[PDB]
Amino acid sequence: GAQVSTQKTTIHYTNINYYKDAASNSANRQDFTSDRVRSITLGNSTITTQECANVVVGYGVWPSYLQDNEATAEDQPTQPDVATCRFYTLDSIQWQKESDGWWWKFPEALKNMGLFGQNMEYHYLGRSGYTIHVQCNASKFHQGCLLVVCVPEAEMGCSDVEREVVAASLSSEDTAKSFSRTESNGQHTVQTVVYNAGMGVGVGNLTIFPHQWINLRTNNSATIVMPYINSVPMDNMFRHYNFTLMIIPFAKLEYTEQASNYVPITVTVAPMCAEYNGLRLASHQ
Amino acid sequence: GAQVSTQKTTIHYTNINYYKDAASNSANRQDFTSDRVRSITLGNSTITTQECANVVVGYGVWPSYLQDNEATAEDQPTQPDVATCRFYTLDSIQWQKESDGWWWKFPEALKNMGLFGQNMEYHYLGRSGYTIHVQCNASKFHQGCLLVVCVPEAEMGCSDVEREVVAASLSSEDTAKSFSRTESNGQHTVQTVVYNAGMGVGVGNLTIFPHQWINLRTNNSATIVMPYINSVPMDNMFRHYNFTLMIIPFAKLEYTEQASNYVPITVTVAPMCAEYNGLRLASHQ
Amino acid sequence: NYHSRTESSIENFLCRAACVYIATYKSAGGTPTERYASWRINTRQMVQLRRKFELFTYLRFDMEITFVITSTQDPGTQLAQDMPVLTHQIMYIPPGGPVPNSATDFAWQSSTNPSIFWTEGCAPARMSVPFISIGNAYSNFYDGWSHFTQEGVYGFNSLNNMGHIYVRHVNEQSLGVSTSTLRVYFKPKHVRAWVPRPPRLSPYVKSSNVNFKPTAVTTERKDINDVGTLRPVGY
Amino acid sequence: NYHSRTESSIENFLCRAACVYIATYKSAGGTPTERYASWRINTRQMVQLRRKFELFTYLRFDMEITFVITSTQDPGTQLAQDMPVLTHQIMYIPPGGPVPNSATDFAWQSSTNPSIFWTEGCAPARMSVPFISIGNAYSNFYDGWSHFTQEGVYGFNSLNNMGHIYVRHVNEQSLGVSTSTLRVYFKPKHVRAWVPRPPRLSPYVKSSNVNFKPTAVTTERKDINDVGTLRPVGY
Amino acid sequence: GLPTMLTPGSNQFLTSDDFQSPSAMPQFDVTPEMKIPGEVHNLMEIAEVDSVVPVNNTKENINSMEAYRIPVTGGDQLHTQVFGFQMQPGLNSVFKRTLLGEILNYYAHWSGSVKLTFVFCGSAMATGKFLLAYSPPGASPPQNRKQAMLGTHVIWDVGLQSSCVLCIPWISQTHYRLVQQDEYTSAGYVTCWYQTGLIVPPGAPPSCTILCFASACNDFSVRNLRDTPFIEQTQLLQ
Amino acid sequence: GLPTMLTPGSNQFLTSDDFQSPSAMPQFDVTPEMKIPGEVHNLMEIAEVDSVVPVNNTKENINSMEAYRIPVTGGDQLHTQVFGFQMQPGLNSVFKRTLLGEILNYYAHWSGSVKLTFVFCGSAMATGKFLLAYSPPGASPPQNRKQAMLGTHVIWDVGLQSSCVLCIPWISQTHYRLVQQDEYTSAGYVTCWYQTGLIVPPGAPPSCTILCFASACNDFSVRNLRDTPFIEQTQLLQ
Ligand SMILES: CCCCCCCCCCCCC/C=C/[C@H](O)[C@H](N)CO
Ligand SMILES: CCCCCCCCCCCCC/C=C/[C@H](O)[C@H](N)CO
Repeated sequence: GAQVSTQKTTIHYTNINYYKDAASNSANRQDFTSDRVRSITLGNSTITTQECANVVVGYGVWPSYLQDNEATAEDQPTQPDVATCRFYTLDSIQWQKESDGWWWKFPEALKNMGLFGQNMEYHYLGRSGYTIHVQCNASKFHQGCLLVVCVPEAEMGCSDVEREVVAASLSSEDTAKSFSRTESNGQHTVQTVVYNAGMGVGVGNLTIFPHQWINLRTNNSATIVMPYINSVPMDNMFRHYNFTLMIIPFAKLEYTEQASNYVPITVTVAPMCAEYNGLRLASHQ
Repeated sequence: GAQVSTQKTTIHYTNINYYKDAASNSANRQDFTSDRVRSITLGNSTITTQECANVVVGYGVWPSYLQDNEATAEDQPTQPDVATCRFYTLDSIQWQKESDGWWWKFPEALKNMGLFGQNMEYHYLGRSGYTIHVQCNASKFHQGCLLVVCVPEAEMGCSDVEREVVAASLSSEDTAKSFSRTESNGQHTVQTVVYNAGMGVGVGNLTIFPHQWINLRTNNSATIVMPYINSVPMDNMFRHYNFTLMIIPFAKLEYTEQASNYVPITVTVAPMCAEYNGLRLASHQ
Repeated sequence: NYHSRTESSIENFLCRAACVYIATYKSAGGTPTERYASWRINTRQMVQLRRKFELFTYLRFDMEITFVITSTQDPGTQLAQDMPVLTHQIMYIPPGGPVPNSATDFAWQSSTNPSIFWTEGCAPARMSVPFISIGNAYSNFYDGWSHFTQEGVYGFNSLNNMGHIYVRHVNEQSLGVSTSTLRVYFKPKHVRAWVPRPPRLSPYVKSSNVNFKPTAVTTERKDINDVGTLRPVGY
Repeated sequence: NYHSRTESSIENFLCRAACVYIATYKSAGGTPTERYASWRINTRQMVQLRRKFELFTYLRFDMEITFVITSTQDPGTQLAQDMPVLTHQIMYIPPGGPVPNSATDFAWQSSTNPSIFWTEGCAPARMSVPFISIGNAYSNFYDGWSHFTQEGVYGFNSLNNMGHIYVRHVNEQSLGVSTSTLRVYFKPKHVRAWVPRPPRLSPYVKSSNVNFKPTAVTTERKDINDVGTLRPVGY
Repeated sequence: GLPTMLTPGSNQFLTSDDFQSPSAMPQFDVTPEMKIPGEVHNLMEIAEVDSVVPVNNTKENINSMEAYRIPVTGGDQLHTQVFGFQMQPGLNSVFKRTLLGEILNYYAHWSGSVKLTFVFCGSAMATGKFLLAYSPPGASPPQNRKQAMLGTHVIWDVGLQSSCVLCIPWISQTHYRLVQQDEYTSAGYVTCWYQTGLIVPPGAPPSCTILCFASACNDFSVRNLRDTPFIEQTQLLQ
Repeated sequence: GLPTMLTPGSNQFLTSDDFQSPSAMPQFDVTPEMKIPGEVHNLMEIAEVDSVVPVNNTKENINSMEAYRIPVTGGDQLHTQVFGFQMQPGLNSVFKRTLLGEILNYYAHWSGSVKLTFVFCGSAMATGKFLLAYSPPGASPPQNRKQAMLGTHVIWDVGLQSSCVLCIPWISQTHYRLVQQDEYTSAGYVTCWYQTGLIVPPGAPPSCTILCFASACNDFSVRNLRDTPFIEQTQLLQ
């Protein structure tokens, strides 16, 4: 009551709140001023990245548990620390000259690997942070570049307008969907053009989301420690994708005549501090 | 004057009363945080209920007198403590297999018993709390249930619309009116269907009013100590019913071939602290 | 457990203004009952407020009455061509007062009565009334007769003695004919509610007693163990 | 370096009222859907506000809704000749409430609903609404299906459950016929914005999903080393 | 005088307001206060009192009183399901006219733990065990006892105690679920299965009747207010 | 009562206001606060993240992905200009759909220092030097290396380091230059020239691809707010 402050040019302003609701006040609009390599050992499967390589820690935050301060569940059964933390390796996509790009959808891309698809198949809720590590074996005469990006909530538009999308075309089971350098003509598939990144945004503007570059000159691999990002604290993993990887080569790979032409790319994700709630004797499928 | 308080989300509100009337202010909308059996001996007639049985004490309050703090009468003649406190026993209704239900209207159901119908026949005003105790003799092979409820101000709708009700059909003199499991076709009688409880409400929703269960498995009797509930402190007992008992069997009684088939039900009310005012040499009828 | 109730209180459940009456009164000569519009003060006319009151046996509150008086133009001939603003007069009549037979009567002075004059195009007129009864509570249910010999009316229609609101126009309207509609709104505050009681399952049929037709308990489902739908409504 | 940012804040970028809906409703008998005008509460109808919201994934704000309700006169015959002011009623319907089928319905009492009556020739009507959702943030993008077996709708059209604003006239209009248009404005305040994301390059085509046609990145210039113009456009 | 400016919101009639107003009966004293018992403070105290739920709500039964009595026949079944219902306190036919439902139907959002207490009305000598299991939304309704056992459950011995109570837990993605529950913000199925089979001696009738009482636990809350879609009218009734 | 006077400005609806208003949902509690990561405070934090700029924005190339890859062929050139563009962050085709441009296009005035970081995507063995020079508006665009050398420039050794960064300086007559730059309040041309010529060994491919990242330096500011002339609509889309 009877407050006095400053304004952006003595000069002041005395505004009072005449209402009994916090959402009825005005807007605030004022500020009060042979060699050494590191080895991540998580679960029982290690990696070897580099000594000199940076590791991007998500949106600044490390993946952590959901404390009692911000829980809305009723009862909380156990979360495993060894059983689902291993560096699970997915299928190896093959990089060629005219390769467009690849994507994944990770809450529905680990359903077969280990017990991570054997805990979320029973419990109703779910929460896990991820530690993606994508690698390609380099050489000094194999120029080319790569961009990885973990876009969260990557709503993808359908190929034909006034249609929805189908779950068989949005995600795949073990394979990464290609990113046609042209336009898909499908009636129910996804609009998978590469210069719009599926969501309709400019594909150069995918650098806000945690991103790393796998430039074949000065980098061999890339590791993004993505945190669990969702509005609700807990949501089911079978009808919701938390984020989406996108591996789009900005510069095509150009080898020479007497050089290898079967350069692979693997992804080696690992769920960190995976929590579950609501055990129901379901056994989903 | 110049008050400051909190609102439901620093943030406050200063509201002043600009008027000289208490009913002109705004709404408040803010909070400032062989075996042992008990024997009730009342008057000169006892009962024997159980050691383990609960007794429901009305709407929380015990029946008490009307003190000088809240009296609006002119002169207050005497109230008896022995003459009208006995456990008066009414007529015994007979429980069969397809028995629908029974009700009473107690300020006009004790007019013949004792002096309780010989004090209220003379005095103008009246006030009494009641101590209903309904019993049925049990056995281990006589499954069935019962619900008693003392609904206050049980306005009952007539059988035919755009009609009133008649006093001969609303209450009875010594008998309990049945609750047709079907619909009454009368032109002036009461709408006495059992799945609407007379008042038109759902008969499952009679559990707000002080209620007790006479489940034949785990209970032999039931005792409700109802208090005097009325807006005006004193009103005449011949043109006003304070409340209404309703004995509705939710589960029908199912005996076997070699078992008794004449299970009775009695009600044994007793007025507690009955007060009277306004002696007029009337002798009503 | 930190999910306490604020909008479940007895205030916020009952401090909302509900429409109680819909009147209609013209402004022409002939048929003098069409000029004014009388209303005995019930709460039992409209259902949307009646079910909220008939959860509790007794009540005690202070009220905030408001009126959205709107008017139209009646068809035909000899219309206004041009028309100044027309003001309305709302008069309360206490129980036992003289009522006007028609418009332009002798009794429209209202020396004691709390009349209120309202102009069109403004905010709706508002007044506060206190807990006004002879009893200690507005009883919503009166299981008892009027006379001591058990005749007369039966039910709640013996302690509802709150008089009438008689509304009229106060312009002569020399040229045209135009009706107006009155919509009374009751918003009880400082509410106290005693002795709760179940909601009315059957529909309402009258404003004099608790007449009703015997209705079913709930709607019907398929079986005893029907869980509804196992998959969506498609396929 | 003393050029700090004040008008680049999350407040001043989003504390500006944008138009969200354009309704139209008449005031005559016949075709009862033309009397009222319903609107499920999206922000996805108008583009000018939609692109400002779809820079951030989640949001949380309190809002200030305003309506500039203007009306015209419909052509033809039997016109008013003279006409008093006509008032409008704006009713919010919560998710899971009874909606009116037409005008002069039984359900226009709005005992619980926060209706607001507005007269023409005044200031535009204004109200504040808090952060109202079951979740912790107004999610602008929901990459997930409705049902756990991966059918139903897909996209943001599963957590947009905010009910509808149903507007009507409350005058009978005995003589004439006259439409009115409703223009809803949303001005979110106390805004917090999480997880930024790129602007939509392609044009919008739908209000149900993120459908789009594959557009070019930018416009075309002449060569790789085109500096535009070396002299002005003359000569 | 004071040069005020009329903000938007002038000359309006918002219903859910709190404004002062002049009095029509000035200096009018009231009748003094009396202590009528049962002064309720909050509406949710009506939703803490048990009201029988019409569990056998079949088409023929609803009109009759026999919609509140759930059959528990005695014999060797071991597969029969005594009852099952989606635990939707607002839309479900079972709970909508019950007291918890009627107060809840007034309020748009519901958050809390419901308690169902199933009394046994039967001969004293009868003895049996029943498994009542709240299966969370998960996948499909329990169809055999082995399916029900996994979900939270209570084994009740009818003989040892009548009136076993199950406090259905609040496990939900959101703090509040809409009373008009959709597939999203829905609630799990609740079911009851025979564990041993009722054993009734020769002298007592084999059939017995079990009834269901539903009242919210202490932690129940409502969030919005709306018209009840249960009562209606046509004209000004006179 | 108080004899106020209604000033001009009464009964108006100025959009960019800050007024109080009564609440439509009174006493409505909210869901409690959660810490979603990435809580941005100011919009300019999106204009501090690099976004690739389509430097090769030719007519055929823009539709294709090959508009972001700038050619750096290996051979003896010593005159070829790899790229040149007027440094107009708002209107220029090169920077307008980039993240810096999109936030900037919302705001009418721009003041600060842009940073262009040019990464080299090429074989490890490749080595070369490039001179990137910001020539201020002065007179005419640089057309030969000797002309570019005078203006501020950085020599980048591709072999020693990839990702050389040029922070284009803010030299301007006015504190703020309009996003729709005119001849007045315009900005100088930026150009890149070969210094030594890329030397790629026999085992590696001669051609290489260089990409450009543009993000504002810390000292960037916006001054006004306006409609974006990039997105439009026709009707109420349904
Ligand atoms: C401003 C002029 C009109 C003034 C009208 C006088 C006040 C209105 C009467 C108050 C109504 C009291 C609330 C209800 C009373 C009865 O108990 C119910 N109708 C029960 O049927
Ligand atoms: C004054 C009467 C009308 C009251 C209207 C109720 C408040 C308006 C609803 C608030 C809208 C919330 C902001 C956006 C919600 C959803 O997240 C977006 N539509 C996402 O599509």
